[PDB]
Amino acid sequence: GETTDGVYRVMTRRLLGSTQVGVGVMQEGVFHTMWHVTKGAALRSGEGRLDPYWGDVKQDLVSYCGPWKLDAAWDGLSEVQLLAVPPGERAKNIQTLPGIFKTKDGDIGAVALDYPAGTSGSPILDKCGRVIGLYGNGVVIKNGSYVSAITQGKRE
Amino acid sequence: DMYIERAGDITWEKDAEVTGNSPRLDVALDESGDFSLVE
Ligand SMILES: NCc1cc(Cl)cc(C(=O)Nc2cccc(-c3nn[nH]n3)c2)c1
Repeated sequence: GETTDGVYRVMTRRLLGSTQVGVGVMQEGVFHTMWHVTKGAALRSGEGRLDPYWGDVKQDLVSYCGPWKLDAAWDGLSEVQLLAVPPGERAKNIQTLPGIFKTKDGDIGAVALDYPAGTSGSPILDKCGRVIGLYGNGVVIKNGSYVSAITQGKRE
Repeated sequence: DMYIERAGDITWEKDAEVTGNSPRLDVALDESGDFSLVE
């Protein structure tokens, strides 16, 4: 299968035609996506197979072929880019200044950009091109709009 | 049966379209991984 670093669409042929259920990041031989995209199922890459390695429903994250590799963090001050990969549309960078999710266990960066559900797993980057988290798990605020957490895993 | 297809490189684009606001929201995260607003 294709193991070159980069952003990938996650597709299924179970429904009508070929449907994009999400997106993920290939880095250092490991595929990273959100748990709600695959539900922890195996993935195909050409003629090859990718098996889940680590996952956690509460964090809404999953890694394939190896442990979670992404460890960059938002600096709390700078604008970032969502590399949105929407269903049936070209990958496109959107720059934004994150807001904050304030929780009882600490603060998390949040991006107030609204894309179709099939865009879940698109990476959010810092100015160095490092993935600081994945887009797609958030909340609907008092205007019908969407705000996603910047969801990042832990590198063991 | 799910499959992956490459969509691009991961790079910062100089002079990309800049949009979106920066809301500060009080939120709760449950055991099922769902975020909700705290009011
Ligand atoms: N258009 C707003 C928007 C954008 C994006 Cl990128 C994602 C969503 C969304 O629904 N995310 C989500 C989070 C957690 C569980 C699930 C889910 N569970 N099962 N099937 N999906 C789905 C919504």
